[PDB]
Amino acid sequence: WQENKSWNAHFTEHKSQGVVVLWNENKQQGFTNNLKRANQAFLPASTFKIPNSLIALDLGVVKDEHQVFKWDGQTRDIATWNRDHNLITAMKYSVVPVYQEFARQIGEARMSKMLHAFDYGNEDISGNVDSFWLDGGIRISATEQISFLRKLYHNKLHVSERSQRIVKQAMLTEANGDYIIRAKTGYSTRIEPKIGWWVGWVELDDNVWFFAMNMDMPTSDGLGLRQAITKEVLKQEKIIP
Amino acid sequence: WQENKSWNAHFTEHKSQGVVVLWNENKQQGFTNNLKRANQAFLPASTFKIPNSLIALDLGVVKDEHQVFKWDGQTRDIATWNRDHNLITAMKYSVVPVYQEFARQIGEARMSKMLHAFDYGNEDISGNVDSFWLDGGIRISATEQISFLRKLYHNKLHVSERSQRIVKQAMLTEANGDYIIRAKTGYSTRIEPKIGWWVGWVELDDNVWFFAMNMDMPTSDGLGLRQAITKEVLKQEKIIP
Ligand SMILES: *C(=O)N1C[C@H](NOS(=O)(=O)O)CC[C@H]1C(=O)NO[C@H]1CCNC1
Ligand SMILES: *C(=O)N1C[C@H](NOS(=O)(=O)O)CC[C@H]1C(=O)NO[C@H]1CCNC1
Ligand SMILES: [Cl-]
Ligand SMILES: [Co+2]
Ligand SMILES: [Co+2]
Ligand SMILES: [Co+2]
Ligand SMILES: [Co+2]
Ligand SMILES: [Co+2]
Repeated sequence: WQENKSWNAHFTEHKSQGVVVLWNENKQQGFTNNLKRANQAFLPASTFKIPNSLIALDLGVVKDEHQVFKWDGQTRDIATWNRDHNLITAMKYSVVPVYQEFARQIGEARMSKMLHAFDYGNEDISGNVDSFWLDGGIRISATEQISFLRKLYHNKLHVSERSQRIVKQAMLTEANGDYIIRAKTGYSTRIEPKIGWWVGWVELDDNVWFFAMNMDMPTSDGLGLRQAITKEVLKQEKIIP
Repeated sequence: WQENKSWNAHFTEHKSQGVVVLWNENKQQGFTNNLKRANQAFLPASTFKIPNSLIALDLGVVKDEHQVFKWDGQTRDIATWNRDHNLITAMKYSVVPVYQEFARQIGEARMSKMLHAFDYGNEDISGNVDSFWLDGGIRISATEQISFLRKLYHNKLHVSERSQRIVKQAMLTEANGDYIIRAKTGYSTRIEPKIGWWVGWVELDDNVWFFAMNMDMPTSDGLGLRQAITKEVLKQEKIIP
C-alpha cells in the first residue's frame, strides 16, 4: 500500500477527515492517503449487507433476487424501508430490518463459520445475532474490505458461484459507457466514532479498481461526501473521466 | 398491443421512420406507435449477440465473461474491434468477428436446435453459419424480440441459469438511482432495407418495461437516434425521468 497524501486535498476541501484506499487489480498495487487509517478496523454497518447477502443466498434463506420480503408494518424513520422489498431494492435502500431477519434465520453458528470462511475482518460476531455489525464485536478495515471484495469479484469465496453473481448484481450502483461501479454504502452511528463507508469497485474495459473509503460523519448531512470524495480521487487518478 | 401514434412525433422531428414497442411486465400490456411495423420481421444483425452469447456459454465455447478472445490481426473498419476482447467488451463494442468464431464452433446443428428452443423469430438459420443473422434467412420482429427477452429476464430459456445471468450482466448498458437498462443495439446493413435496432429492458424498483425498436437507417449518422428516440418515448411515458 503506497501512500499518496495529495488526496487529502479532497478531504480538506470539504472540511472532512477520512481515508480512501484503491487497488489496481492488473498491477497488484494499492494506494491510500493514510496508511494508518486504511488499516484501522471499524464496525462495517450497512457494508455488512454484502456478506450477509452472500450467506443468506447460499443457505437458501433468500431464494433469488425477486423473492419479496413483506414489510412488517412497523414504520421506521427512513421512508423507503416501510414497504415490500426484494434483494435488489433492499440493498439499494439499505433496508436493515430485512437483513436483521436474514441474520436471525442464518443463526450465529452458520454466521460465524461463514465469516471465517470469508476472512471477514476480525471474524468476531459478539453481540446480538441481528445487530453485531451495527453495535457488536465485528470490526473491519478499509484494506480488509478490499481483500474481501477481491475474492467476491473472482468468485473465490466459499459460497456458490450463483450467490456471488447475484450479490454482484445487487451491488450495481452506477454504469455508463465508461465504467461500472458495484458498491455498498454504510453509516456507523450506534457506537463511536460515527463514520461513513463506501466500498466496492470500478470495472473498466481492461482493468478493475477496488476501493474502500471511510470518513468521519458527525451527522447525516455529509453522507453525499462518501461518493463525492471517492469520485474526486478516482478522477484525479484518471480511473473515471 | 395498444397503438399510441403520438410517439410518431419523436420519429418525425428526427426525420425518421420506425417503431418502438413497449411491454409493461406487471400489467401484462403492450404499446407501440405502429402495430404493423411492430410485427414486421427483419434480420437481427448484432442483436443476435444475445442468443449467440447464451448458446456459446451454455455449450462451453465461452468459459466465462473473462475469457480473452485475441485479436486475429486483421484490421477492420471499426477501430475498437482491432484489439483483444472478453464477452463484456465484445458485446459493448459489438465485435462481430468474435461472434463469428462462436457461431463456427457452435455449428449449424446446435445453432438450429437452440433457436427452436428459444422460439427465436422464424427459427431459420439458412445461409452461412458465420453470418446468417447479418445476410441469411433468419428474421425477427420487434414483438418477437420482446417475447424472447422476457424469457431471458425470467431465466426460462433452455440454457443454464448461469448462462442467462452472464448474458444479462453483459447486456448492462446504463445504471443509476432511477433505472437500469440492459440492452443490445444492431444495424442491419447487408440486405435492404437498412435498419437500426435497440432491444432490451428497463428495470425499475417495482416493475420492468421491455422494449424493442427498429428504424430505417440509410447511413450510420443516425445511429444515436436508436437510443434517443427510445428514451424520448420512455420519458413521455414517465418510465424514466
Ligand atoms: C447502514 O449502515 N445503515 C442502514 C442505512 N444505510 O444507508 S447507507 O448505506 O447510505 O449508509 C442507514 C444507515 C445505517 C443505519 O443503520 N442507520 O440507522 C438507522 C436506524 C434509525 N436511523 C437509521
Ligand atoms: C451489428 O449489427 N453490427 C456490428 C456493429 N454493431 O454496432 S451497433 O450495435 O451499435 O449497431 C456495427 C454494425 C453492425 C455491422 O455488422 N456493421 O457492419 C460491419 C461491417 C463493416 N461495417 C461494420
Ligand atoms: Cl449486473
Ligand atoms: Co477535489
Ligand atoms: Co481466521
Ligand atoms: Co481469531
Ligand atoms: Co475464530
Ligand atoms: Co423471475
